[PDB]
Amino acid sequence: AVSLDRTRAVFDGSEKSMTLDISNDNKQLPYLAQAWIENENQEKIITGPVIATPPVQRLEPGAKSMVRLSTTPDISKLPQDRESLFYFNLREIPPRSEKANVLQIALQTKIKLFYRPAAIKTRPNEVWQDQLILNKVSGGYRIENPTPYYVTVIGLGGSEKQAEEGEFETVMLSPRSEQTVKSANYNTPYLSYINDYGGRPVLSFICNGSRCSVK
Amino acid sequence: WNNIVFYSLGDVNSYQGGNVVITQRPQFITSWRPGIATVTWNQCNGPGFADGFWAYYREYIAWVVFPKKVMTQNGYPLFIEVHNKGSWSEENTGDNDSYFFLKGYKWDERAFDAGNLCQKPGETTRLTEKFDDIIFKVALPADLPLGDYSVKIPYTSGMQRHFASYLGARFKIPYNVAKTLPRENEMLFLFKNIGGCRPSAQSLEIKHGDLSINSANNHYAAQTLSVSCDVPANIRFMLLRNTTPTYSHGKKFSVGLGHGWDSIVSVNGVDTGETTMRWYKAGTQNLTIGSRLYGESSKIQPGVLSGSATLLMILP
Amino acid sequence: HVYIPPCTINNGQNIVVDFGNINPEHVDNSRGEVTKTISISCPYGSLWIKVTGNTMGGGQNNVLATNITHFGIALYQGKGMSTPLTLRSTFTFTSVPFRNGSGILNGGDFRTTASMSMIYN
Amino acid sequence: VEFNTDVLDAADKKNIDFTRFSEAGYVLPGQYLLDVIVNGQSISPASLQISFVEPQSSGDKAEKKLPQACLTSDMVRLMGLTAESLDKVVYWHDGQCADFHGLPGVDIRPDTGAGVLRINMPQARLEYSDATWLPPSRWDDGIPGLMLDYNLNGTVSRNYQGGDSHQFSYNGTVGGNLGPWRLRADYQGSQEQSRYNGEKTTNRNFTWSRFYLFRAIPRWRANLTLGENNINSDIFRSWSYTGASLESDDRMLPPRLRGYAPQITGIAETNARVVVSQQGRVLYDSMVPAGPFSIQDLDSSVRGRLDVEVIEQNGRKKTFQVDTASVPYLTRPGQVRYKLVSGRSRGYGHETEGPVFATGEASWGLSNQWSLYGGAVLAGDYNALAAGAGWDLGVPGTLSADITQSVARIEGERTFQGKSWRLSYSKRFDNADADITFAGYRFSERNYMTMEQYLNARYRNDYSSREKEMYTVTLNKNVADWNTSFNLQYSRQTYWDIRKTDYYTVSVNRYFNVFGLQGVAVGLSASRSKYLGRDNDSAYLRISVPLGTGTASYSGSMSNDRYVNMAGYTDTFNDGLDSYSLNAGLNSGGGLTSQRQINAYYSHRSPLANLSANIASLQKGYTSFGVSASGGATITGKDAALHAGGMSGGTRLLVDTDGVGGVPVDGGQVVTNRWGTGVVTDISSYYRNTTSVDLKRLPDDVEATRSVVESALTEGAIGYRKFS
Amino acid sequence: LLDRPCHVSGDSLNKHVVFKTRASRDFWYPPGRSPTESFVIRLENCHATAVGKIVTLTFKGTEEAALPGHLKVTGVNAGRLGIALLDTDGSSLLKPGTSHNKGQGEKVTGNSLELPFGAYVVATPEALRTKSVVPGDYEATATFELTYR
Repeated sequence: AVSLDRTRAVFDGSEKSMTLDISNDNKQLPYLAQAWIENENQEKIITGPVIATPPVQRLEPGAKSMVRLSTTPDISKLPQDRESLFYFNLREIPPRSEKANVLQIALQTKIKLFYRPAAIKTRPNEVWQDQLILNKVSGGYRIENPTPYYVTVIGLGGSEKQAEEGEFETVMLSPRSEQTVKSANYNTPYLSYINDYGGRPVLSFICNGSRCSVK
Repeated sequence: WNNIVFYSLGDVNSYQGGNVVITQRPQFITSWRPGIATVTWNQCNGPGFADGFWAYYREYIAWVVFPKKVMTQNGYPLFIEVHNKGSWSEENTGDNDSYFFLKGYKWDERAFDAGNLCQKPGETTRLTEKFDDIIFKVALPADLPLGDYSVKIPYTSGMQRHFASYLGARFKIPYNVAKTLPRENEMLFLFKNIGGCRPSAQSLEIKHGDLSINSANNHYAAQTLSVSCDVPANIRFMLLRNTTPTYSHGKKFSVGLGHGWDSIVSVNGVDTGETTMRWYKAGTQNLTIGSRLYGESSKIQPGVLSGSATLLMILP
Repeated sequence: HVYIPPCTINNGQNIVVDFGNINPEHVDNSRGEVTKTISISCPYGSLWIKVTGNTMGGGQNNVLATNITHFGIALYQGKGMSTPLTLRSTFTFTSVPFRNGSGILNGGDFRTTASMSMIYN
Repeated sequence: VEFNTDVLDAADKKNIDFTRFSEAGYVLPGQYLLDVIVNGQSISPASLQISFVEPQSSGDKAEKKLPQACLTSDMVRLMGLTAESLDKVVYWHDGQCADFHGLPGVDIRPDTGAGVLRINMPQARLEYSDATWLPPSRWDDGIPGLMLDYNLNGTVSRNYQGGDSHQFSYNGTVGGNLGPWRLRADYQGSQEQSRYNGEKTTNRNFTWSRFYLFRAIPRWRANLTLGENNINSDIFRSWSYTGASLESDDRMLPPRLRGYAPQITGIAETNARVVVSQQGRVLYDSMVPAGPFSIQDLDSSVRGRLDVEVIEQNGRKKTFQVDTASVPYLTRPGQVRYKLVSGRSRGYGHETEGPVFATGEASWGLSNQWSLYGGAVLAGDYNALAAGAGWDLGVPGTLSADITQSVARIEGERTFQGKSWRLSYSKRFDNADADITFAGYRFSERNYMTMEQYLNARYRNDYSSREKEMYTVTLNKNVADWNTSFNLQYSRQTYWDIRKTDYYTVSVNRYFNVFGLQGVAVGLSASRSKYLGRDNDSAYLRISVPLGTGTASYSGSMSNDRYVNMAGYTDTFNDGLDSYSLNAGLNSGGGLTSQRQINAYYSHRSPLANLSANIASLQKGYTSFGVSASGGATITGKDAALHAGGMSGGTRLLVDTDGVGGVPVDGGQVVTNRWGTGVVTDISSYYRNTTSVDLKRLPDDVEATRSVVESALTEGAIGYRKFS
Repeated sequence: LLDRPCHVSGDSLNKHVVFKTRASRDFWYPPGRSPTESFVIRLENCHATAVGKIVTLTFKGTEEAALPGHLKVTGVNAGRLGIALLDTDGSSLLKPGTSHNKGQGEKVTGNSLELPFGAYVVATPEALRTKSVVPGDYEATATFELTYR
């Protein structure tokens, strides 16, 4: 299996390249980690702003290897005041069988990458979600973002247990825009969100009428 | 039989030494005066009186013994050496607390004289005998302060008589009983010093800060000393040995610091220990005592350095 | 002597435990203990190693603190997790994260400072 | 194994033909940040980036390419590869692949996953280049600048009578390097500054001891020194000279090949690896090839025996013992050591001349533990030709000989012929650890002479004291559970027709602990100068018991009516900014004179300049209050600096910055001053020195990004290291 | 292992079952049916009610113009044979590019989660009425994509 070291990919605009180690856990048959890049609107793109080092590379069983990503001038010519979304993928292919009617099983793990520019770079201890405003709408809730960073809400509850246990559809939202997600009415909302590395904290809010602020 | 009767001299003389510097040698004459004498040691196992009716032969051996080393009021020794031999017969130079004078000039004479063979210690007599003088030079040490001095050298000058019973009896007095004689003679001589050659430091301390042992090799530790005088001489430098050298490095005079860690001592660049420098005019010379602590035979030994280096100035 | 000598520490290099990038939430019975072998150059042993630093609450005495909560880095001597070390030749110590509790974790990338006090005889 | 080509990752053709490599380690191009290693050890930190392009120039029918790292010229200039023996690395353009198939035995493993790329090469034309001792191919020379290093003193002399005066012993060793050549000149000798009273001394001293110019030659491995210098005590006695001197120093070679040791022989059949431990420490472990193997990597600081066992591909091992000599002048077989001095002879003063000088000395090491040496003095009126050999017999001991015919003619009609001999003996580690490290048999005739007789007056009144047969055994025995190395020495100086003087001593250093911590070293000795009268003895007693912040010690000796003792109770403290000492004592001048005395010390090593204070005394209870300061400065370089530890004038690096107030450098704790330059001087020679930043004691105004950096001083050179 | 949640482990890495098919007995009579086989895939460190919060699985592949909703087969029967993948309930067909329904069918066995998958071959009706199926070796590729939030 293609073991991915951490749950997200983060790369700096002032740096030229960074390394991410991969490691296969198989014991007998070798696999190859091939890497390619697609954009936001799911079209294949070999040119563009991100140039990929390893498109096809193989690793022996019980070993480890890496994937480094670097820059083209198209990353310079896009706006540096907000993030952009694109994605790099890696799949393992097993060896083919000589027999007829063979269904080959290939697996891949999908993790997103966010581009942080040097001008709006964050320090590692920064809790940047300490400024979000909450607005009561009838029938659901509207996600509004005054920051240029991405916001994905998969949870809203009256406690911690209903926020992590309750069924809620995953949605992605672009910066400085809005969209409506259906939910019930709660007095003191506790919101779930995802950080850069995969930890699970919870935020506490206080509501003043119909507009709420972070406690 | 061999009975020994001792009788020591009783003279007191004075002399003015004048103005001296430390490397020059003031000559002094030790004149002999045939004066009064006092008997101090008697032993009787034979007869006491004799009327002179038997044939009796006599012998004579003189004894003037002065120490080379002498205690002063301030505690430093005077290393005095013998300048000339003359018409003497030198024997037993291996002693360090006493030199020894002996003189045989008359032998094979039989007497017909009546006298006192075993004498009591309480008598004084008449003395008339003229012989050659002695010449004396005083070597000043390395350290001496200025001013006036009244140094007293204790010396026992005497004249004994040897009487035995058979012809061809050559017998000498043993050394362990000869040094037990009392302090009879004194000499009131005076000296004046304005100050000659003396080192200004007189401490010789070697210390510094701290660093690791990986850079302890090819080290440097120097301390200089200035020597000043006003008389043209030929000075000689000698470093006296106090400790033991751990490992053999050949002909190099190394000063041990303890625990198997010695140190090479380089006097003004040349690693020799002893040097030779002469004087030219007024001014001063210097002795830079540098030291390399390279004594490691691939084994480190942590121990506190508390050595020493005693200096002394031998003059030729 | 008068000289209290420092021998050496990994021939004048910087000491950094390269762990790659792994998450602080793991099972406390087997983990990614990256083995580090540090040599010390002696001139000719008479040496003991003391590691100090800030610690967290409880009765455990083998973890140095970080700049953010719910994750620490634990140290043990030699190959094998049997004997831990109380907080020419060589000495081996491995740094591995150890966790005894669940809950909220705020922060994932880290850097640590470990002070090794070398007292000579 | 074969794989599935029909998975179709990209709908458009990526056209990099992804089906042929199904069974050579092809990493397709991009860039990496790994470091570089040769035969297991590292060279530089992981900051360099060497790229790799594919060999499209190779026109074949099989169409297979292998990505090798296209190494650029500057990193191969610092990798440790020689440039004069292999002229194949000099003709490639940077765009193509610099091939490695021309030299034999090199296989490349370009592993981008672990990132280390291990490469083996044969042991005949390599620079090993480990943790210390950088190769001579990459050198940063010194910047044009002047430098000084002082050590001041000064005291008060209070006596019971006469008067008072002061002393100011200020010396000085200036040095200026403009490019490679540096002048080491001593501008100050010794001085004096007195107080005013009724009796004046007022003597101003001046002399100049040694002026010389020197620079190391890395091609023929020597260091020529022109000016005032000194020769070692190999065969002849030492005297200061003036002129050139091509002397092979010991500091220019690596520390693990430092010293003399016999090489090991043997026949191998496969690639084995020799690992050896004397009593518990592994020193060298590497692979050695087949055939008549003879590795010359280390002849280090180990006295004797070691068990050479080889382990080949299956595991059987053979062992055999080798013997060592450990005589003070043996050399490495196959290498040259020489002393070629020329110029003119010096006298007593600085302005004293003499005859023309030319003295040659060399050494030659042949195989199977054979060695030659020889002195050749070619002059107009003095010819002393020396020749000798050295032998290692093994178990009974080692031998050496010295044949030397010295013929010369003095101008006062005196024909001079003379024959001298010398034998050297040694012994290896027995069961009771008895070792005779040196045993001389220097034999001199009635007509041997040194150069010192003609430069002085015609009357000399001394021939020499070292006239006839000598024997000097120096046994050192160590017994277990006591940690005692007791040593005895017996010397023999000779006279003619008057009594002989015989020096012989016995010393013992035992180790025990009574009511205290471990670390107590206590010594006892017995020395005695023999002749027929006055058996003069000499015995010293010294005990040292530490308590961490104190060391109780009494070092008393007694030769003849002179007994002393001490009462020291000081050591160093916790953080290290200052150091103190204090001692008591009592002397004995023979004639009932015994009174107290006091010696103390008061230092503080400030990072601008280290300084001390000293109160001392002597016999008749004096008082000498002093103040001493040391360190140096580097005036008129690119910028000025002042430091505090220097062994001579040189061997130190100066780290530079801009706009800082003060930052301490580790290993000596020197902070920078107001213009911001710091220089550490308590370091060694010919090693890879690294200087870092202290993270636990920095102020909150500056930030250090690049900590680790490298430098290169041979001796007397100043580095150049800027950090941001 | 607690690192990388909802991951495929080292024991269940290579699943391979060989289809026992013959053209004249299964793709010749109109009902186009052969026996259906079961597929087992377990996801370690993933929770039952928390499945939609972390991972959603969608099938990737090229769409067929004459038969919507199945996987591409190549060889001598390109466009003639189809592979229909079964859901956990065994009845609903999951089109390539459409996401998996969270809920029913999952088995919480310990700290892992069992997902019973299916794999099945379906013949083309135009090829069934015209009997154009030729016996021989058939090759196809499959790639399951897990979309992590």
